[PDB]
Amino acid sequence: MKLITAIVKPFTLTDIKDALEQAGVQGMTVTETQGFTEVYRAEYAVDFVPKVKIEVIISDAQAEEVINIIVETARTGKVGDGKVWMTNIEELVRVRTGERGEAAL
Amino acid sequence: MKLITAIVKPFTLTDIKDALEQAGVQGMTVTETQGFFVPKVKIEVIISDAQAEEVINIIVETARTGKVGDGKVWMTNIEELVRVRTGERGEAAL
Amino acid sequence: MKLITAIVKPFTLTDIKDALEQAGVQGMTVTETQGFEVYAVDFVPKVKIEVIISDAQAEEVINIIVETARTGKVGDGKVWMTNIEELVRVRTGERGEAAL
Amino acid sequence: MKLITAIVKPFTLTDIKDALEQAGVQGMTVTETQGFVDFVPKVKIEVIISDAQAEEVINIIVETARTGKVGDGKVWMTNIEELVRVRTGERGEAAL
Amino acid sequence: MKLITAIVKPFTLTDIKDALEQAGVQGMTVTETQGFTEVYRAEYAVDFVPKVKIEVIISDAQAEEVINIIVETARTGKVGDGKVWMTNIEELVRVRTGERGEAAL
Amino acid sequence: MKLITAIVKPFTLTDIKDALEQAGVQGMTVTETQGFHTEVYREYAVDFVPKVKIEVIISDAQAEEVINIIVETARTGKVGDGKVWMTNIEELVRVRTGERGEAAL
Ligand SMILES: Nc1ncnc2c1ncn2[C@@H]1O[C@H](COP(=O)(O)OP(=O)(O)O)[C@@H](O)[C@H]1O
Ligand SMILES: Nc1ncnc2c1ncn2[C@@H]1O[C@H](COP(=O)(O)O)[C@@H](O)[C@H]1O
Ligand SMILES: *P(=O)(O)OC[C@H]1O[C@@H](n2cnc3c(N)ncnc32)[C@@H](O)[C@@H]1O
Ligand SMILES: *P(=O)(O)OC[C@H]1O[C@@H](n2cnc3c(N)ncnc32)[C@@H](O)[C@@H]1O
Ligand SMILES: *P(=O)(O)OC[C@H]1O[C@@H](n2cnc3c(N)ncnc32)[C@@H](O)[C@@H]1O
Repeated sequence: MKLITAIVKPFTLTDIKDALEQAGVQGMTVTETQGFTEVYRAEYAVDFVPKVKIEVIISDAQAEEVINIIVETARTGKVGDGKVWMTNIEELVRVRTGERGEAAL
Repeated sequence: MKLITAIVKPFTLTDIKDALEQAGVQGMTVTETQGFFVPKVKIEVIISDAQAEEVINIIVETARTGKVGDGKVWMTNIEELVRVRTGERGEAAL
Repeated sequence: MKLITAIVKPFTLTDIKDALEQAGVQGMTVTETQGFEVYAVDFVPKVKIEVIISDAQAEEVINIIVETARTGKVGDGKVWMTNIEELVRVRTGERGEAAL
Repeated sequence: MKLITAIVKPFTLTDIKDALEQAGVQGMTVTETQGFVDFVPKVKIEVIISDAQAEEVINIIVETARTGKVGDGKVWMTNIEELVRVRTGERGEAAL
Repeated sequence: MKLITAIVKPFTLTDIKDALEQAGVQGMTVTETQGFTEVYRAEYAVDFVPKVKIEVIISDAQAEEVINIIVETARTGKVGDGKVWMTNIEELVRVRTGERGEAAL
Repeated sequence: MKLITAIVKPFTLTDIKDALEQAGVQGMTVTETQGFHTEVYREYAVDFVPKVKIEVIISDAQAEEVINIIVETARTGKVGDGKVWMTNIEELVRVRTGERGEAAL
């Protein structure tokens, strides 16, 4: 099992969700986040850029496809398009049923 | 060391916190999120290898309503852990 | 490739950003989060900072964040490392070190 | 027209919404807020209502948000001098 | 002096900001908010509709024009388009200078 | 009764709260909000500036004092220091007791 995490521009969220759903990939968690001076006495960084974090739990066999869908859909060519990364999931449980591993995907 | 992450219904949060505290599990970070809007909370716990499966079972059994939307719980390996205040590492940082 | 995640007090944020930037490390993500009546009342505002980093720089980045986020008082938080199995730059599709 | 604003404990939100719905009042907006390095989460509820119904709406929110302990919050009324429904361009009472 | 408040769909936000700018109106505030069941131990509304609250401080002379710009720019013709309202401002202060009234706009 | 609303830089919040407390003014609600290049994606503003909205319900007799405390504390002299404004409160109720008006302050 893999976790795919993507930090992307907020206005791409709808397009990413639709592209995954047409690939049969449903299930996604979205969190608002920020990437990147003024003195007030300390120093404060003043300008933030809004992003969304998209998290998809996925089978090993579909991990690469999900990455490519998000990359291709989130891309605008301009700078700040963001990053996608993969981490390993060692255990997975569906709360409702208690199914584990593949059965929980 | 393991990271336990759960996406659960917001109204289960206090019950999960209480269930974990009686198991001696202290630290917990809580982030508002949403999924497929439906508001959820992400709960994250850093736990020893020996207690990690117990923590998963506590969260699963306490977050369960039997209805759709109950969420998922997963485990990620932690390769290094440092407690900021002391600089202790590994098991000593837990 | 490594992900460094830290839960720290909100007022350390600029000091951490500057200290990372000083070490040539850019690109951090910041998320508001929190730690800890019948019908929990109090919450403690925290920030989660995440930094994608090469294996060669991972320990240095951990050390910068730990030293920069420390107050000596309870609640200072924790810093941890997870392994990244694939990194992609959205703009180019580049992987690995070319995506840093 | 009146704006009714209330700062209330988050777990009373659905009960207030249902009590207002039974009174025929629809269209509330809900914003996370916090009040008084340690905050207590509250929700701000805002309702736009006719002059004739405004005091009833205050009573519903007060009675449904009350727990009898500290933190129950406050409810207040602001005068609305003009109101427009975006979809139709209706104004005043027709926008309610 | 007036406060104009509007609850509108989030994708109209840039169009509204642009139309206000074209009219020489700047200084809007934007707040994420929600419009509108599961029982647990009791009742809980299950889902929400994302909205944005927009607030603009405006002279009396320009208040109707600003209302009309926001209404025409936020409109889609679909349900959920929101509402725009005006409240009276009894004192306005610019923090930097302490200037009141028209000097604070 | 009056409502004092202030849009100020987030790093001034603690100093404003302490200044209001040492003046005997208790009770405040704080909301995260944003003020305002342009990116096209098919038009989207991207650079947001974080602010906090502070709201204080106050008696008529202390309204001016509260405005001046917030203004003087939130001021840094730089641009973006924000604005403070006053609106009239026609009715006020303390939820816990049902006290009204002055008794609810
Ligand atoms: N594959 C996934 N990846 C990331 N998050 C997920 C995934 N599946 C579910 N979630 C999270 O868990 C919550 C509950 O999911 P689930 O119960 O499967 O949703 P539904 O009620 O639509 O069946 C979702 O709101 C989502 O945030
Ligand atoms: N004077 C005030 N101005 C603004 N908000 C207030 C005021 N008094 C109370 N509140 C809000 O109501 C919440 C509950 O306060 P209380 O009911 O007085 O314990 C606070 O945390 C604030 O969010
Ligand atoms: P477009 O289809 O007009 O917008 C779709 C979604 O994009 C988000 N979003 C709106 N406005 C911004 C801005 N200024 N910056 C980042 N993301 C934005 C959602 O709010 C909107 O529904
Ligand atoms: P119960 O004691 O009422 O739950 C308390 C907590 O539940 C969360 N929550 C409240 N209301 C909702 C709704 N409508 N939807 C999802 N989660 C909810 C917290 O807000 C509250 O503190
Ligand atoms: P200072 O006393 O270091 O911080 C006080 C509070 O100000 C907020 N804040 C922290 N960091 C920022 C930045 N970069 N920009 C705006 N506001 C900031 C709180 O987070 C902090 O506790």
